Amino acid sequence: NDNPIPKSVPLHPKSGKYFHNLHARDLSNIYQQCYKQIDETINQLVDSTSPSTIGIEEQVADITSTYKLLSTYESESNSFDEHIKDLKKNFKQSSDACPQIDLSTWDKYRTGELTAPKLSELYLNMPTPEPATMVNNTDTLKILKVLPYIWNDPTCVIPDLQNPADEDDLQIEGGKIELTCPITCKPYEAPLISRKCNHVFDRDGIQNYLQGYTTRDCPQAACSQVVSMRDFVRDPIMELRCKIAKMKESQEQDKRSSQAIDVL
Amino acid sequence: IDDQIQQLLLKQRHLLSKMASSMKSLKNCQKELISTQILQFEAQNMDVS
Repeated sequence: NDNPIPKSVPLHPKSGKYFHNLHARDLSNIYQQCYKQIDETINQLVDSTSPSTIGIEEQVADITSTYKLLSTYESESNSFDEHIKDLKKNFKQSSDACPQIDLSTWDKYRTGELTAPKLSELYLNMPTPEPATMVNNTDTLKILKVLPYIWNDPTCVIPDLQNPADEDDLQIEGGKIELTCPITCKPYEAPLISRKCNHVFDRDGIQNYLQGYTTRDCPQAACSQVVSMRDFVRDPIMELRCKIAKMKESQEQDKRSSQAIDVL
Repeated sequence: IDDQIQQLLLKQRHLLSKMASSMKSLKNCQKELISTQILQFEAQNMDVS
């Protein structure tokens, strides 16, 4: 009507060139660089704070909030790109469905009696991104959450699935997790744990037990299962505990020696 | 040394917050790039037709 400017027209092959050219610009490299940066910052912070200094809980909470915000950003960016591709597919299908303007179909579209899909309206009507079907649980997040307790004491039992207060009401009765293996009187240089056994092993003597037998029972108690080589994975918690224990024992030995010399 | 370490930790957490702020600002830039571009693409299709 009036000025012959139709609201929308069917897609053209020349316009199809640009439609295929249009894409959402990526953040995969940016996101992975950010993730690696925050992970290495957490790793540095693990031993960065002075052993006598206490109160890393607020910094841990702040870093947890930062990581959660980053993960939410990544999830909604994935939502962005999937929405973009779905919108492109819907628009191309609608354009293919609609006819082509040759003689007066353009006039009909201009008069408004005929309508064609418009990417602007579709992008205005696309649903807002939703952080659904996404879980903010990573190994870095887990170690970040559990590191304050390890800092407080090397032996801790954080899970509260059985009871929110502790493992059993107020008393854990969980014993201690020893850095030095009775089998191998040495710190765990290769901490390997099973998703089923949930026990950390040095693997130096475990390979000797697992050679010649396809599956062998877990030597530790409180469980009964057989595992192979490929069920073992690296557990950062174990060497985190080892490092904090060594650092604390070094600082306490230095303090006691210095005070004893000050006595003389 | 401990005071300097604490100051560096505070500085690095401040930079972490700053780069978190730059995050989703980069996403808003990405959205304002992809948006207002499809409208001009529609104008290009208008010209082509």
